Amino acid sequence: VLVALILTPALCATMLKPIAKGDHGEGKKGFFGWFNRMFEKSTHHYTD
Amino acid sequence: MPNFFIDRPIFAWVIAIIIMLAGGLAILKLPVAQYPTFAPPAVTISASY
Amino acid sequence: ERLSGNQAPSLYAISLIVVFLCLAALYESWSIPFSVMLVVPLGVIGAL
Amino acid sequence: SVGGILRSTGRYLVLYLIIVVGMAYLFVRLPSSFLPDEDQGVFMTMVQ
Ligand SMILES: CCCCCCCCCCCCO[C@@H]1O[C@H](CO)[C@@H](O[C@H]2O[C@H](CO)[C@@H](O)[C@H](O)[C@H]2O)[C@H](O)[C@H]1O
Ligand SMILES: CCCCCCCCCCCC
Ligand SMILES: CCCCCCCCCC
Ligand SMILES: CCCCCCCCCC
Repeated sequence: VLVALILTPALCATMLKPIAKGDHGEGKKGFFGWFNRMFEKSTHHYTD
Repeated sequence: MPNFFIDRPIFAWVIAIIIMLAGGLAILKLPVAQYPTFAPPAVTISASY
Repeated sequence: ERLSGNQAPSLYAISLIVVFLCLAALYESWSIPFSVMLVVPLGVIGAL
Repeated sequence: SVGGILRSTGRYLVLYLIIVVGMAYLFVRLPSSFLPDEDQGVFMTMVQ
């Protein structure tokens, strides 16, 4: 929790890549794209 | 506290390295066993006639 | 004598490292601490 | 004085390394002990 309140935030605000609004990794090439789609589709099923 | 260390990433890294250094040194001086001393202690009285 | 001996360099090595780390946190800089740490010899020359 | 010292700069870094080498020399030459023998106003004589 101390790591998640001190180090983790500091890294997230320095060494994380900017994501464009709407991008949920559904356009990612290869397997990660399929998995991202499967999860987005499964999240919709779950919430319903 | 979170907002404090977002502006101060070096301070955040410093705390992490000191915690790791202390841990690395502790690994060298730490005893090694299968279990702790959990079994109940016993005292035997030996006599001969 | 056979038990341990010459444990000073090992502990003054981490003493240096930890002092540098604490200074880096004070100034929020990996470089500025050196400007403070370079006065160590100025006091040792007088003692010797 | 310092105002002119910060203009020269490179002269005192050569002077600094001399002090470290001078310190380094004295440290090696100076013999090492633990605790000095104190006069305690008492001593003993063995006869064998
Ligand atoms: C004593 C053992 C050895 C350790 C010495 C370290 C401590 C230094 C003691 C104080 C000496 C101060 O000496 C100071 O030097 C600087 C730099 O040369 C001089 O500065 C002079 O030369 C510089 C360039 O070299 C010019 O730009 C400047 O206009 C001129 O004034 C000062 O006029 C002088 O006051
Ligand atoms: C300005 C932040 C620099 C990030 C790099 C820090 C890496 C430190 C790793 C030390 C591990 C022992
Ligand atoms: C983790 C996704 C779980 C979604 C279940 C949806 C069930 C659909 C009706 C049988
Ligand atoms: C003791 C190990 C950590 C040393 C500090 C490294 C800082 C890198 C800044 C670019």
